[PDB]
Amino acid sequence: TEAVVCVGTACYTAHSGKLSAAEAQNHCNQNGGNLATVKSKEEAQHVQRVLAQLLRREAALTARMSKFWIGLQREKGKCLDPSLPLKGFSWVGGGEDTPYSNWHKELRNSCISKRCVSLLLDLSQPLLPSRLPKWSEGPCGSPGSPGSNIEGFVCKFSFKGMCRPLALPGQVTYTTPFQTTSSSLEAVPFASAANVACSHYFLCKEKAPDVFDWGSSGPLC
Amino acid sequence: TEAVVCVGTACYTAHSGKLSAAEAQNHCNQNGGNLATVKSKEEAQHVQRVLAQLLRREAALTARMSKFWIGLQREKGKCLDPSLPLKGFSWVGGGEDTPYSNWHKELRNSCISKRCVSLLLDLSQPLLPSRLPKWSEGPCGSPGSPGSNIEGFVCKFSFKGMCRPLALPGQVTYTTPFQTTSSSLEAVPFASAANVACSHYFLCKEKAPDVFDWGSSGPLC
Repeated sequence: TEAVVCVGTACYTAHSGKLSAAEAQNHCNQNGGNLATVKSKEEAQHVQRVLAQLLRREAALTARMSKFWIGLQREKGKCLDPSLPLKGFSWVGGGEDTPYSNWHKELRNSCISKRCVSLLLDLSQPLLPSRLPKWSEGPCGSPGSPGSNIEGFVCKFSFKGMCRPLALPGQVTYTTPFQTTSSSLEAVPFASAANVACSHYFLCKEKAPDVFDWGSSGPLC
Repeated sequence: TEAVVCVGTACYTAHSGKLSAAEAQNHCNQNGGNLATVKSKEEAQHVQRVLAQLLRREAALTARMSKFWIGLQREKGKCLDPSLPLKGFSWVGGGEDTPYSNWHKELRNSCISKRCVSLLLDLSQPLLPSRLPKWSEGPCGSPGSPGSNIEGFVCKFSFKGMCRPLALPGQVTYTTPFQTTSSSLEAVPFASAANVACSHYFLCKEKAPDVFDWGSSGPLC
């Protein structure tokens, strides 16, 4: 994908794909991550931003109602819990009590099946910071039956260290460790090669403990 | 440019360029428009969005402090007016009373020179919906002395009619009348050619009075 945003300790990527929720999770995991969480309105905005990039980058995404997996699920055996915002669902990597939600409609009051969540974009309407993607809950899909209106997925990757973007007159292009490559990253994950051209190549490395930088005396160019 | 957003009746484009404010205005005007206004927080968000696209599209934009003209100026002879948000400045195409502003620092209390305004991005920080571009006021530049830290400009184009995006399985790519071409436009200006590929070509035309559509029976593909 070319759709990537990195801010602070987190990177997010949006992919097109007709994968089941398990398969999409396996795609993010192979890369060092997980299906994205949406634990706050601010996180929902990051995810909206990467999806918006995907739509600009992939002209083939034209399906009116388009859903993208995120990492929120309710296990078979657990009933809806309408005492909290997540309704009894929990995030990949643990958590059932974050304060934000954006549920599309009434949720199925079932205790008997696994429920997964996707972000619904109606590609007939503008994609604005004011109206964040709605959450749609449903069956989790299976190999070669991904689910109705599934068009893709959003991954999240977290790191303990990141480099600030490489300063310079000329052009720079970072290539992250989750095998995305791109330009204009707001934070660059540790172990990320950069590719400059005033073409110098550098890695993001830990110098002193918890100090991460490019190791380049003389802002180049 | 590839940086374009169209929403409702308005399109915005962001350009890189070391133009004076007069030259930048002449560039937008040649194309049917003007330097962009920022009349509301919602408009500031559209402009931030097109600038963010420019930064993703143009790897050469690396100057730490980067300013982009908008269409707000105070004429020689007119003093600062600190009784309103725009401080005595007025928009291209008229207006001195809009409610929004985001001034960077204290403005020069001068009555004797023309003052122009640009949006300041500090390309060392993340570009987030929470912290919109600051407004920086200064001299308006001249041919081959554009002004310090001027890196580009933002244009706005307004239309009385727009088409909703062309519905479909396959890919679509609109080309606007201000000679930008692109995909994923949220509104498409009247007289805009679209270029499809399931490669069918259509124009955005007025059918009944104030009715605008692509004129294509049978959602193609």
